[PDB]
Amino acid sequence: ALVKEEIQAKEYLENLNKELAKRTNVETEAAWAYGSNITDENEKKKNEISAELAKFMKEVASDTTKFQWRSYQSEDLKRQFKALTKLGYAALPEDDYAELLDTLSAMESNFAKVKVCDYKDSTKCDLALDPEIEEVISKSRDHEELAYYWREFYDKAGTAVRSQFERYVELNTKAAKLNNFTSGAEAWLDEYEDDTFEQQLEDIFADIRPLYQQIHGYVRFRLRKHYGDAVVSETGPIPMHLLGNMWAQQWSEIADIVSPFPEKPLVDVSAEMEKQGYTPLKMFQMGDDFFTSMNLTKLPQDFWDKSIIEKPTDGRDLVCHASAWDFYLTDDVRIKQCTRVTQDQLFTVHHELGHIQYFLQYQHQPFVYRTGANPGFHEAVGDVLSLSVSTPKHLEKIGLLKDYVRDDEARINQLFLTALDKIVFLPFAFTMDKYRWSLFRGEVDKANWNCAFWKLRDEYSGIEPPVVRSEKDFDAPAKYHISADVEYLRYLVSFIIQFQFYKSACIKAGQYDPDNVELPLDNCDIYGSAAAGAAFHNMLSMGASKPWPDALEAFNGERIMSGKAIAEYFEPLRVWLEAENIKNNVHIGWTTSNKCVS
Ligand SMILES: *[C@@H]1O[C@H](CO)[C@@H](O[C@@H]2O[C@H](CO)[C@@H](O[C@@H]3O[C@H](CO[C@H]4O[C@H](CO)[C@@H](O)[C@H](O)[C@@H]4O)[C@@H](O)[C@H](O[C@H]4O[C@H](CO[C@@H]5O[C@H](CO)[C@@H](O)[C@H](O)[C@@H]5O)[C@@H](O)[C@H](O)[C@@H]4O)[C@@H]3O)[C@H](O)[C@H]2NC(C)=O)[C@H](O)[C@H]1NC(C)=O
Ligand SMILES: CCC[C@H](N[C@@H](C)C(=O)N1[C@H](C(=O)O)C[C@@H]2CCCC[C@@H]21)C(=O)O
Ligand SMILES: *[C@@H]1O[C@H](CO)[C@@H](O)[C@H](O)[C@H]1NC(C)=O
Ligand SMILES: *[C@@H]1O[C@H](CO)[C@@H](O)[C@H](O)[C@H]1NC(C)=O
Ligand SMILES: [Zn+2]
Repeated sequence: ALVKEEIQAKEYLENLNKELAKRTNVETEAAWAYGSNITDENEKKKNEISAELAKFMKEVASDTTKFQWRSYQSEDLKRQFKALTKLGYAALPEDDYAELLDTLSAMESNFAKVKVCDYKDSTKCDLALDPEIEEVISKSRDHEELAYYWREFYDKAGTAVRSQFERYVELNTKAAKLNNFTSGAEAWLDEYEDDTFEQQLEDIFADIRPLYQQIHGYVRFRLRKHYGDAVVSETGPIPMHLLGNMWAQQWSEIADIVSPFPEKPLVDVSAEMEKQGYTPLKMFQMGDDFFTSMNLTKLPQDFWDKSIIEKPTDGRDLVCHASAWDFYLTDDVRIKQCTRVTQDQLFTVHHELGHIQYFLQYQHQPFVYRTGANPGFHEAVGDVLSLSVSTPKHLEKIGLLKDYVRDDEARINQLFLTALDKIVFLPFAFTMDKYRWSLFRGEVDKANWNCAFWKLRDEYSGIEPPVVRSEKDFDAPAKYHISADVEYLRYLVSFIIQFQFYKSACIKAGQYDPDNVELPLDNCDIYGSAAAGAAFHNMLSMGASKPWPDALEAFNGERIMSGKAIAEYFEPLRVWLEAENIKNNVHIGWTTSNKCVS
């Protein structure tokens, strides 16, 4: 009978969760060792442990059918059982799973091992993306030099893994169907527990899209004045190599040439960080200080002992792309970041520490609940702090911003600088998964895979490659997350909901009042606010124990994902920019790109 069985089921889950945490610890350790030190030996070890865990998960999923779990009274027990039925890749036959793991490490290691030759020195060929190539992309205003590094990187990080990517799509699809999802798109979207999630994002994106078009138009106008009309046309997509980022996902590196008021201050604290002798250690300690100032959890000793916060100086290959790691015990959490002393890196440190805080907040939960309310929640945490860290208010407090006068023009500069990151990112992030969804769903023929990528980049972001590409190239895997099989929609969700969290935290902190000119949202600093921290504790401690609207409700009483807050933040910019584009007769929109030959 069911009453007795539900009691047995509760005991079953309690033991299984603890077992899963312990088994996952071992897989995570091997994954950490490989990421910190890429070798054929470590790859083999990582993949063999994963195969072992997958086999165990199959048995778990099989064992769930022995319990009448759908018949139970407890919503909590039913939720835990449902989590256990979701095998993902582990649903694949033994041999297929092994092949997928081999395909995945082939792609990630290719990306991590990319090296190009110096533009000026063809004998020096040890330039890696992080930091050598990214430094040129962020700093050079030599458009031909930029185009050279763009092509070299995309050819090596992208085109080189086409065959592996193709097999990955096939096996990803096979896995999704074994879990009875239509494709990997539906498998990813399942994490958001909402059958209208795509439509919701289309609706929010459509509301913010006109502001992006205005920013795009103004930036193109300003780039024409810098590079001339031979490099940048008035009516075409912007050549992406001029935007200060390898993937044109963030344009903040070219703020010095596109800022609304060039004679007024533009916040760039990298030089002052170097002048004050900042180190990666100091940056992480400052991050820790921010969290604890909000009455949140201090970084444990394991973090400091085990984390890698600087790029190793030996000859070894590693994944430098920053990440945060949960080892599923108590207080064993780590970051691996090839940290540099820059303003954007200070934000990246806080982003990564946001993941760590989430790990610590929910580590008391049963294993299946030791993850974000949804993937976007996990990405949002650290960005909420970075928003306040980025304010002139905060940067003055820590002595990184000196002799700053916050007049109307300086405010517009700062709002624009923020938008070059936050608004610009939105169409980018959407296209990363729109692309992969379309491949997963079988909506694009293999003969059209490359130009399908560039078509989306054109349609949504109005950017294009610096040189003509074709189906002989394969450019998508040149973005880390595409080579590394990391879902990207989490970041689109994050960039929307982080403003919901930020607005609410600022109101709680007494730092934002819409009717008070002295408390604007764009200058809110939540440092030292226990009240804002209390909201975070209430939400983060839940992990995935409840559907995400319940986690949002615990933060601020709301249950709906909304673009209201991000629009509210940027409203003063929207008003000024619409007027400025009209003042300057700025062309808005773009013709279809000629840069991908079918
Ligand atoms: C993805 O979707 C798949 C369907 O498209 C699904 O695959 C199905 O899973 C079913 C298991 O839930 C499975 O059903 C069993 O079928 C057995 C016979 O199947 C044969 O013939 C089929 C064609 O006629 C072939 O396709 C098969 O290959 C087989 O040759 C039955 O013998 C079996 O039965 C037993 O189990 C049920 C248990 O059900 C419950 O039992 C409790 C008792 O505790 C009851 O209280 C409760 O009410 C309920 O009845 C018993 O009722 C029964 O007495 C037997 O013990 C069972 O029906 C099905 O075969 C399979 N394939 C297909 C094509 O249907 C995947 O599972 C889905 N994947 C995921 C991850 O969800
Ligand atoms: C395995 C990928 C980890 C990922 N790594 C970071 C560096 C990352 O990829 N990104 C995303 C990116 O770099 O594409 C944007 C996101 C916005 C804040 C700064 C860095 C964040 C993460 O921590 O979410
Ligand atoms: C990297 O891994 C190799 C074996 O794969 C090991 O011998 C070596 O100690 C590791 N290097 C470092 C710097 O940890
Ligand atoms: C700090 O957090 C604890 C719970 O973690 C809470 O009880 C306490 O009230 C908080 N401190 C302040 C000053 O609010
Ligand atoms: Zn993240």
